[PDB]
Amino acid sequence: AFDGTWKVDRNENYEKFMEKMGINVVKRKLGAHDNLKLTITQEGNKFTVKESSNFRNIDVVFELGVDFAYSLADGTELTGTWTMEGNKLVGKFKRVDNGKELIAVREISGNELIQTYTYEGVEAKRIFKKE
Repeated sequence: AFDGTWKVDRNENYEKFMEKMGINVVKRKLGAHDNLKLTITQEGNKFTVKESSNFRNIDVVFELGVDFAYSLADGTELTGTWTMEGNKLVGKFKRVDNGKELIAVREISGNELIQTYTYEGVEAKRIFKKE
């Protein structure tokens, strides 16, 4: 049950991961303070994620297993899929610039939604709290 609003609580190795991605210092710095919140709606295999931050306010729509295009809030463009792996949502992306692969994972640990990002042997964790 991914359903509902998840507000960021704590971050793990996040600026290091942003540094890895080639992201600008002030943009990393503000990205560390982003006040991110996800309001997730499942409508079958069609997922809508209202993504809300200090940078932006976006509705992300995606259907499980079908490639979509996503832009980071920094403008990094990515293309890829989210599949469900039992209890997880596993995103497999690739930048449109370099074509380097980005791996995302979404788990609900009780009342925690844990988001893990992996790029170039660098892993970052962002922990959200159920509102």
